[PDB]
Amino acid sequence: SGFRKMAFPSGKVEGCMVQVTCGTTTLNGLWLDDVVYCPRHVICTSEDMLNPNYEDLLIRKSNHNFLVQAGNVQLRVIGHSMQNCVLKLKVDTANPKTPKYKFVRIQPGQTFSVLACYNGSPSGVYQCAMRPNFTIKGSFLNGSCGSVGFNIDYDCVSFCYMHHMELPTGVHAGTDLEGNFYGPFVDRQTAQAAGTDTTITVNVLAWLYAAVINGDRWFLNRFTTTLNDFNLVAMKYNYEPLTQDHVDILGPLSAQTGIAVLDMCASLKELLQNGMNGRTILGSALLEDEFTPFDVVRQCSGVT
Amino acid sequence: SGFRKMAFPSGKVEGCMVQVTCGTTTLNGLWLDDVVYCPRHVICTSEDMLNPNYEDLLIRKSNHNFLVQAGNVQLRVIGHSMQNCVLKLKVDTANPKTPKYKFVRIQPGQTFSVLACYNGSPSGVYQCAMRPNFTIKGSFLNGSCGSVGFNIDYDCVSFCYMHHMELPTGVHAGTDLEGNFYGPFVDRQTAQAAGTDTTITVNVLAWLYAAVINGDRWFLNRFTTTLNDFNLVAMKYNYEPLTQDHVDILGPLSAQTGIAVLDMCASLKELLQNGMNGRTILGSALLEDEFTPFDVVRQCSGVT
Ligand SMILES: O=C(Cc1cccc(Cl)c1)Nc1cccnc1
Ligand SMILES: O=C(Cc1cccc(Cl)c1)Nc1cccnc1
Repeated sequence: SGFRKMAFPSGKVEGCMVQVTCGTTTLNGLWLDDVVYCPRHVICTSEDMLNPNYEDLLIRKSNHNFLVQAGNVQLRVIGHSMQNCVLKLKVDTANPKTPKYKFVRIQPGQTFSVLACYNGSPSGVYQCAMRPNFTIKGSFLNGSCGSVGFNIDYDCVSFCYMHHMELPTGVHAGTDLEGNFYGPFVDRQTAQAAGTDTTITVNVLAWLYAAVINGDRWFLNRFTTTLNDFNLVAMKYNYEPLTQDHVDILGPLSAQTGIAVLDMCASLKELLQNGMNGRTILGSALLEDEFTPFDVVRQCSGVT
Repeated sequence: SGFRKMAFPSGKVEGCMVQVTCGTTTLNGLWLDDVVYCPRHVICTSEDMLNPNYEDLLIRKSNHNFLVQAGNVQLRVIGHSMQNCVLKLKVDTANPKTPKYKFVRIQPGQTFSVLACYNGSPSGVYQCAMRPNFTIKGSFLNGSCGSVGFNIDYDCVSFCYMHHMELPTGVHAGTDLEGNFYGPFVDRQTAQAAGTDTTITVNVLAWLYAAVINGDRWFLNRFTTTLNDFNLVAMKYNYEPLTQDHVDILGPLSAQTGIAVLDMCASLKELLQNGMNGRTILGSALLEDEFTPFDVVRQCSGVT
């Protein structure tokens, strides 16, 4: 009973957070095995951020310039390299708390948990989605740049995001753990605008199935639609087009509820056209799009 | 930048979760020092839940009937006692991962994080509030009954909730860690209804201050009000009456934004009377009441 925006338990990731300082810049790092990963802008002063030449700025840096502290104990840096927009600092000690892990590059629409940190210390955990414009709507302040996003499959942590930047509009940009930015963003103090933040249709449908499973059924209509008809309405409302791959992934939710995917599409089409009329679904007055179909199954089945 | 429903990092609590089984009933327990705390209904069969006499059912139970497993290793039970609606199982081993902790009984309107668990294993973490009717709107399934709610002050975990029950309406009830239910609920399979779930006014005001700090300012009006005038409108909209104690706690947010508390009350009064007109505040189409003034300060300042 009930449906919440739920994050993964963060303990396995808390055990990896470290503080990285270079000169007067401090941010967070992720310590896995004998490597600490952190945004490469740790080498920059605020002046350097205007137009940084990272390869050039890195020539002035040695292993001993990167101060890495895990808890209140200093780690010895024995190597450093730049991979895209991240630095990899080789330390002389493997993190004893390194969980089983993978580095994954997620697609827009995928959700993940963020462990927001400051000075290598966790402040909180929340659930995010990679937006269709490749920004995330997080909660980050100056100093949060070490922070990572991740998913867990039983005991394996798949790290998918490292936070680098806030856009002038207050939305967030970052990279995967190979240092490649999501979207077209660059790690420079230059104005960068985000594209259309469309609604993740397959996730809204998943959340309407979660609503039916939890008893919120008022929005179920007497209609059906087709993918093409639904998509004409999705386009008009800045929703992502729905494909047969999305219909396929919704199959288990359709099976569990007995509501055909296209019938749920027709109920969504009526909600878009009629609005909520002051009503709520799962305590929300808007259509929630940051639960994937897998998230709904996981939460509704009690996966640990 | 950004404002999210954020939970506390859960690692310190994950280190305390255990599985407790008695007969054919399995739920979660909280292992702190050499004591495991769990709902007393672990001793009941589904038939026993209709009208349980817990003292009588406990006479048929010995230490060896309580099976406690931490990870995949069994703990030896050397004592057991009932305190209100919880059992305290004394084990022969202190939990090596016991954090600094306190047991606190929270007031309605207070928020906390929940680490939802099944079979002593964490499934996820989310943020809750103790509702004014002493229910919580969680996300819990059968088997989640060990699960706890907590707050953290730097390194000390204050446990405030243990989950026991879902009401026929799908809202949740539980106890503090001394086993006293919040509200009038009893641990029995008998229909129990909840009272009015009013809106936590001081938390909505805190969230409107978070919205102004994060750039969402459209709702700021040219008016002010008084506590008595505001409360006439709060009563009409099923909002909790605002007191001078609530105004006092909002002082830091008023100081940080330069918006007098009563002016923010007048902006809230207009939102109640006019509605949102299809607009959003912090990505919500309703007024959010599960952030306390302390939560807003903590999140907006990056407390770790
Ligand atoms: O955005 C930055 C610093 C920065 C400036 C320019 C480029 C880069 Cl890569 C980083 N810090 C921050 C503040 C608030 C929330 N998230 C991040
Ligand atoms: O409510 C119960 C079992 C129960 C029945 C009657 C009394 C008591 Cl104390 C417990 N389990 C559950 C299921 C879904 C969500 N939260 C809890």
